[PDB]
Amino acid sequence: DNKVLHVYNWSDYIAPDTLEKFTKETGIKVVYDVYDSNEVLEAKLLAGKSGYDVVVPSNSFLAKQIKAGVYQKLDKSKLPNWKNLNKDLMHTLEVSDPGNEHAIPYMWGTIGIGYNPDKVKAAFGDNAPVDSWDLVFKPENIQKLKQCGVSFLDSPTEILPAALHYLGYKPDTDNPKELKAAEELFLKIRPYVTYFHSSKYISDLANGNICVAIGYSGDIYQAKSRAEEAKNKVTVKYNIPKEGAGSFFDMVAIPKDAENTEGALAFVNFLMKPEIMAEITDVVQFPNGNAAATPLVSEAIRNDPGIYPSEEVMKKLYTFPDLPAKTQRAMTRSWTKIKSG
Repeated sequence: DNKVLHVYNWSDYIAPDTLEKFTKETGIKVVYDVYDSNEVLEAKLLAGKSGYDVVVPSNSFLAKQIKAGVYQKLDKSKLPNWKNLNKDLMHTLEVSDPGNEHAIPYMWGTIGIGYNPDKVKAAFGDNAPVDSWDLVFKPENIQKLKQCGVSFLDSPTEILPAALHYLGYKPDTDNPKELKAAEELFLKIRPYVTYFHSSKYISDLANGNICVAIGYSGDIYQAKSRAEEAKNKVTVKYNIPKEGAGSFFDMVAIPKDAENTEGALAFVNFLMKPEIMAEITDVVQFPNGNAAATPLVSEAIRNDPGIYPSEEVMKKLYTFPDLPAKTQRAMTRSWTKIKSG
């Protein structure tokens, strides 16, 4: 039945009327499921017959899934809105997806420091280095924050590179000694981490349950917004630290065994409509991959350096690599050890 579409996307990553408008235009109903990690999506895909027509991996995982033959090539004649994509971004994405054959950029962002300034001051003292990775990777520092709660993503492939970076190593290093050093750094700060989770931190941060979350940029902006709408006195801020940060890029793609491919292509095309993509960015506060959409984004969002960064900040951002299996395996092993008491 080409009038039903099964989508699996990140949580907190669409506008509340996006699907209603898609169905209104197309008559295609959408069953929409959400995840908060690449690993969950990855396991589904690799096992095969996932039951989804559209999924949204990060670009690091997309590159690997493409080589593994997970996705079908997009029929670009069914995607007239392709013209709206930022061509410069599409060029950089060619490394992961030669000829941009399988996917389009949905949204992207950074992994940095979300925090509650009042709670940090009370716990830390005046002038906490809230604009620096030293805030959390210096044991004496995170120790002061243990009091109001510090979270990190449950995402080894995105968090261990922050440790690597902090130690002065390349964030895409495969060197076993550097990787191990990253693990040792985390073990030192681990007693002061309240939890590792990739979505729970939005509510906790908005509600005042924690005072620092190392998380996805747009997520922290949503927490800020929820806080403001709650009128419950919680102030949330986000910094891309002075030293730089990792940047992830999420990509829409179509599993080879998609039951409906025609509808999936319709959905992908619908997402490249300028006003549709801009409305999404307004709500979830991650920049998108659509040059035609930028002008239609609210100016407080488009003009915010934590969402659309300046050229100078861009130069300090790194991407997450297509990982060799041995590195992934080492990272997984470290992450199990780190998460556990």
